Amino acid sequence: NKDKAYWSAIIRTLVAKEMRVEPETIDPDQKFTSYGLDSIVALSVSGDLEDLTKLELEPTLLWDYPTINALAEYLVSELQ
Repeated sequence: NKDKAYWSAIIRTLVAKEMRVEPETIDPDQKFTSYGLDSIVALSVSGDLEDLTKLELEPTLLWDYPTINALAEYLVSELQ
């Protein structure tokens, strides 16, 4: 069941917890930086995703794939 929607829900949860807001308030297609996400948060989120996926994931992936859904798409690709 680990499709794009699965990873999108996980990433949204991680981002919302770091930003201290409810996940429903975050648009998964909006650029991370347009709602204030910074480098400390990018490191937190990518590191947590490493813990969950066993992948090596640089914090700059949140620049390269700059929305929740874009990052989810990347994870699916890496794990397929």
